[PDB]
Amino acid sequence: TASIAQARKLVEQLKMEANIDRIKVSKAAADLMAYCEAHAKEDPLLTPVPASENPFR
Amino acid sequence: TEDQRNEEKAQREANKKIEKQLQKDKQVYRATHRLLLLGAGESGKSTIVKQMRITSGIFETKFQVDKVNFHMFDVGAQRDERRKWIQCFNDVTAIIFVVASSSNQTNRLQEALNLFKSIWNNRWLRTISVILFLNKQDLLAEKVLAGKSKIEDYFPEFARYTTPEDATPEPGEDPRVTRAKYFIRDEFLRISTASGDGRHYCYPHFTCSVDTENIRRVFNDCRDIIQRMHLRQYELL
Amino acid sequence: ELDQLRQEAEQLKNQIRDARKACADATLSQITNNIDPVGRIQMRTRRTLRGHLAKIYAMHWGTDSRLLVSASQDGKLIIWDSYTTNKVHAIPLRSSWVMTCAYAPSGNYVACGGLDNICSIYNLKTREGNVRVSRELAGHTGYLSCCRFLDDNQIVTSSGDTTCALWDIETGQQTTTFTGHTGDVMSLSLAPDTRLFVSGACDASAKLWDVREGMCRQTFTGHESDINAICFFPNGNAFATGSDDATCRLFDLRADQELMTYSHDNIICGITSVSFSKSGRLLLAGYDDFNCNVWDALKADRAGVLAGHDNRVSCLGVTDDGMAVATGSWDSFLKIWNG
Amino acid sequence: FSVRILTACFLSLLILSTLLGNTLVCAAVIRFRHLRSKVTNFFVISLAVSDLLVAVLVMPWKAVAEIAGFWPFGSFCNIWVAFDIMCSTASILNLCVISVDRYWAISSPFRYERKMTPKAAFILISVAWTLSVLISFIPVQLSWHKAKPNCDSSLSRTYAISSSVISFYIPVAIMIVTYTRIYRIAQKQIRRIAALERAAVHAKFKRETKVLKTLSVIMGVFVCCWLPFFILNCILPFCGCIDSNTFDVFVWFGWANSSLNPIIYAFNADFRKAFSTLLG
Amino acid sequence: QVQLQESGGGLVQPGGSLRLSCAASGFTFSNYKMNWVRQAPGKGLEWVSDISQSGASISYTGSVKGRFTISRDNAKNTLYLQMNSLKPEDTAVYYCARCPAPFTRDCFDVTSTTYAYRGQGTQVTVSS
Ligand SMILES: CC(C)CCC[C@@H](C)[C@H]1CC[C@H]2[C@@H]3CC=C4C[C@@H](O)CC[C@]4(C)[C@H]3CC[C@]12C
Ligand SMILES: CC(C)CCC[C@@H](C)[C@H]1CC[C@H]2[C@@H]3CC=C4C[C@@H](O)CC[C@]4(C)[C@H]3CC[C@]12C
Ligand SMILES: CC(C)CCC[C@@H](C)[C@H]1CC[C@H]2[C@@H]3CC=C4C[C@@H](O)CC[C@]4(C)[C@H]3CC[C@]12C
Ligand SMILES: CC(C)CCC[C@@H](C)[C@H]1CC[C@H]2[C@@H]3CC=C4C[C@@H](O)CC[C@]4(C)[C@H]3CC[C@]12C
Ligand SMILES: CC(C)CCC[C@@H](C)[C@H]1CC[C@H]2[C@@H]3CC=C4C[C@@H](O)CC[C@]4(C)[C@H]3CC[C@]12C
Ligand SMILES: CC(C)CCC[C@@H](C)[C@H]1CC[C@H]2[C@@H]3CC=C4C[C@@H](O)CC[C@]4(C)[C@H]3CC[C@]12C
Ligand SMILES: Cc1cccc([C@H]2CN(C)CCc3c2cc(O)c(O)c3Cl)c1
Ligand SMILES: CCCCCCCCCCCCCCCC(=O)O
Ligand SMILES: CCCCCCCCCCCCCCCC(=O)O
Ligand SMILES: CCCCCCCCCCCCCCCC(=O)O
Ligand SMILES: CCCCCCCCCCCCCCCC(=O)O
Ligand SMILES: CCCCCCCCCCCCCCCC(=O)O
Repeated sequence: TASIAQARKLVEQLKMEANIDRIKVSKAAADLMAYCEAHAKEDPLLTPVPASENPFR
Repeated sequence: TEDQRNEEKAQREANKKIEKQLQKDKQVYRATHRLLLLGAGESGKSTIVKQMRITSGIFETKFQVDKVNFHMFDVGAQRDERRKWIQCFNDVTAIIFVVASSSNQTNRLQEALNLFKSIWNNRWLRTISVILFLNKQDLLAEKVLAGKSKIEDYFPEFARYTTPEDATPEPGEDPRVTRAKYFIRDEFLRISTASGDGRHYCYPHFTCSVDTENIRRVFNDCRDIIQRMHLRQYELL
Repeated sequence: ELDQLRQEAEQLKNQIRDARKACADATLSQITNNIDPVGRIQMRTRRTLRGHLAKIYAMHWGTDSRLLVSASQDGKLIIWDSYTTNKVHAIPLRSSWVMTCAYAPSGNYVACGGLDNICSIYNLKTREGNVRVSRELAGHTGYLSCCRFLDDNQIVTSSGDTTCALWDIETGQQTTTFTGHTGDVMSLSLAPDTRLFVSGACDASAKLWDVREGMCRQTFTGHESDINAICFFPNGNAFATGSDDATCRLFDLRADQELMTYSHDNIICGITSVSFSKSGRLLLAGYDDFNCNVWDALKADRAGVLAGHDNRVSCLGVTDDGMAVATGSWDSFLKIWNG
Repeated sequence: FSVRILTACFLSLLILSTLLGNTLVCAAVIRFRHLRSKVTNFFVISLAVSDLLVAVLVMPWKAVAEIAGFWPFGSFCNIWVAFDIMCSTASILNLCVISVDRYWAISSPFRYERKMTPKAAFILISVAWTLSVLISFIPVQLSWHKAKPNCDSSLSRTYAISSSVISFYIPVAIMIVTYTRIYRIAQKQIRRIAALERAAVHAKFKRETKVLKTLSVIMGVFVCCWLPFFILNCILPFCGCIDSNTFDVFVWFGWANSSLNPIIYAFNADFRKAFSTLLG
Repeated sequence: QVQLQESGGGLVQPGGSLRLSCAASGFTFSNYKMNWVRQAPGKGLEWVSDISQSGASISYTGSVKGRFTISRDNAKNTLYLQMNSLKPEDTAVYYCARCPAPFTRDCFDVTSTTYAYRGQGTQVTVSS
């Protein structure tokens, strides 16, 4: 009776996952874009850093 | 900046001590040879490790032959899914693959052949050389002598098959038993030879898993593997 | 019994797919067309770390960004001082095969896991000054694939028996077990708020797990092949998963679907590691064809290529402050790349 | 006039090729860590350094003298002869040590891994260079080399025979025995692999040619370049009688082997990758 | 989402011809080598046959060699298995399986107790 138990667990999990609040893709994408723009100056990888501020030179 | 200089000096001293320990460990690691033992559940891998020594995920056997250190790792408490962790064993010197030949009824030999094919054809296991041990020769001899044979039904090619002349038969062994043993050996050789273009090689041995010289065979095979690697290094082979 | 449950599961899956399709009004690529592209990123190897015998499978960064932990398959766990290329600690390992290493956010403890199924936690603040095994975690039937530290008290681990477990280090017993996978969980990445974590498994699905509750809130099924690595966007609302099908996919938790696919036609090799910068604008992907690709997360183009590794890049790690990137590969070298 | 210009072009091409190949090998080993890490490569690095010494200090002065027709720096001639003997002997001894290293690795691999530390490699390289310096600087400065009664040296019979045996004949004997044993071991491995392949084909000589070709190229180039010179070197003191121009050609062939050593030893896959990276 | 669906099966007489159709969704069909695995009742999973990415290289189990034909249609995104001259031993559940990585020859976990890239399967029963 392992297969029936596994199937029941899958059905219960799908029911729990289906009944969630969802946000539209455009709003979520806008939030991620806003976060990237806000933290663009802080990132040492995105913006090149002088050697004096750089601890690896 | 006296404190900073003192901290840097302490770090350099610690690094120097760690480097000395690493050099000693490096000598031990390079001298030592890692072998991966992979075998079926019906196959007597545990019998081979028991002879080799004379809930844990992996079992390590430490043995030395001719002042050569060998660490052999046997898969224990692991899932049947093996693709992610087989990649970890590419760095070893050799993979000792043990196959049980039978002649609930399932085609275990075909599964073993597919597993050997997968190991041989794996991207990172292209470097690794497989030492092949054909377990349970006595069972094959008894089954063939009894007159009921599964391998003939499973394999159509076996029926229209001849024993190779390069093969050496034991005097006590039946010719039919030798033909079945060499046929299985040839199936593994056809997969290894066809799949692989000379980067790594397959060593086949006939064992009953109660055999004292098995360790010696492994040592000889390991020596041969390193020799072939050296031949590969200087572009001979 | 089986037929009705399978049909109901298919109907629920179809409903989830329909909801995801309805949510997808416009893609991420369409919105990000009017965005200034990053351009070529010429990172160079500021520091190279030497002293690993076998291949380096995983590495973890400290929160201070000074110290890093590298796991190797030789039986040695090494803590490295990134600025001065000095080895702060060398730890012998009881099992030679170690696939994961983690560094505590306080910095007190270091835990590594391997094929022995046992996670070993080492105390670095011992009064004698020598490394010792603070505790050993048995009880995994599968191989331990990844581990991360919530804090000194609680650790989250990834195992090869399709389970993720939360362990209380003081007791030595699992606080909770996450058992919703059908594939081997290659890695899990904690969020910065530490309330939720996402795990990637061999069933081509990434799961969002609640640490306190113990059940998976969301299931992400957008990959063709095995998910080797999972990483979090710095806000904690989205995550990116590498996979063997040569596609990195970005999944948003609120969208509950894959926002973007990072793929190239020449790149067929699998993706071992994915990491994010401090901003999240650049996604760093490790590969099997010996180079790491810097991907613009908005524009979906290869910002840069890091080619300094003789063997395949097992792990990619980015500091919390974002200053430098440490890359571990199977040629036993740790290369640090800075923008 | 045209013949002199043509000879000058050939000598200049040989010196430039020798410098470029040896410098490329040294740049590859120094700038790439994987090549430097292996203990076997240390001998190759020593051979490259010896070849560099031949290119820097030995070939240009002889080429300038031949093109000019005379040797201008008369005091420098004795020192140049000492450098020529040290460099050529160091290169030949390095080749012999490389052959011994290959035999030790192929024949007894586990023993090779345990025995041949970096320190052992350093001891072998030091012994080779020490022997070259002992048989070259000490006899030349004490005037042992020249026969008892313009840079022309007529070697005494004792020095010519002893220098040829230490320089050439003992390394050639070691290399012939070593390569013959390596060929036998390789042939046995080919027989085992071929037997398994034949069994697989039945169930359904390129490798030997490759092994023979590689060993033949190494032995043929080394013997062809240095054997006529050494045979001539031993013969010349007793007669005094072979022409000087032919001897000079033989000497140049010996130096040409030093030029050809990178192609023989540094077309390994790691070396090829390093060369492609540096040239690109 | 990677899902494989099996069409065809039921009850077949011995010697009858049965066609098994596998429908692939959620991945690129051409990149993956695909195989058929059969589980007999009260017996373990056994690999039956595989067809490569291009389809030129095909390997079979010996017991089904010369008896089963495997073909893959890249354009219709479908895997076809042809069965003729069936035997009473041949009855098993048939599962459609995909190799885990693209552009690779190895298939490590295709025959394994719980593998997530195989379909649910259809019962095939042969009745004399
Ligand atoms: C006496 C003068 C003229 C020539 C000296 C040649 C020898 C002794 C020198 C020249 C090149 C040197 C080698 C250069 C590179 C390496 C690699 C390093 O990882 C170990 C030391 C080692 C192997 C050096 C050892 C000494 C060496 C072999
Ligand atoms: C490793 C290589 C570069 C070392 C080269 C050293 C050379 C440049 C040095 C070392 C010994 C030196 C010679 C020593 C003695 C004399 C005799 C003197 O009356 C004229 C100069 C002369 C002939 C020198 C010329 C330059 C010389 C040959
Ligand atoms: C010894 C090996 C390892 C290195 C060789 C070093 C060379 C450059 C040194 C060592 C021996 C030295 C020679 C020793 C003796 C003399 C005689 C003197 O009237 C002229 C300089 C001269 C000819 C020296 C020139 C420089 C020299 C050749
Ligand atoms: C020890 C073995 C390996 C090598 C032996 C090399 C020496 C000893 C041999 C090889 C070549 C030989 C020379 C060949 C030719 C002549 C010309 C003859 O009119 C006088 C003897 C003489 C000069 C021989 C003397 C011995 C000799 C120099
Ligand atoms: C550099 C100059 C002076 C000498 C070069 C000699 C070379 C080109 C000659 C001498 C010995 C010859 C080899 C002798 C034997 C064989 C075995 C044969 O089955 C294939 C050809 C092969 C491998 C020859 C190839 C060419 C060869 C290697
Ligand atoms: C090249 C290797 C493989 C074989 C070497 C063969 C040697 C023994 C042969 C080949 C070239 C030959 C030389 C060719 C030309 C001359 C000029 C002549 O007036 C005297 C004999 C002499 C000096 C020959 C002596 C023997 C010789 C040196
Ligand atoms: C005629 C003459 C006079 C003085 C020196 C030589 C050199 C020639 N070098 C080109 C090769 C090196 C060498 C020489 C003499 C030897 O005895 C010897 O063993 C070697 Cl190795 C030759
Ligand atoms: C007569 C001797 C001349 C010596 C000249 C040596 C020149 C060496 C040049 C090496 C080129 C390597 C090309 C690599 C090609 C590749 O595999 O990609
Ligand atoms: C890169 C290394 C180059 C080495 C060049 C060596 C220079 C040797 C010059 C010798 C000068 C001898 C001067 C005195 C000559 C005389 O006796 O009249
Ligand atoms: C390691 C081998 C080196 C061999 C060198 C041997 C050289 C011997 C030379 C002896 C020269 C004797 C000079 C005598 C001078 C005199 O007439 O008084
Ligand atoms: C260190 C070992 C070297 C072995 C070299 C042995 C060669 C010895 C040759 C001696 C020849 C003696 C000829 C004397 C002629 C003369 O009177 O000048
Ligand atoms: C790969 C091919 C290598 C060929 C090597 C050829 C060596 C040429 C040597 C030229 C020596 C010229 C000597 C001229 C002396 C004189 O002036 O008479």
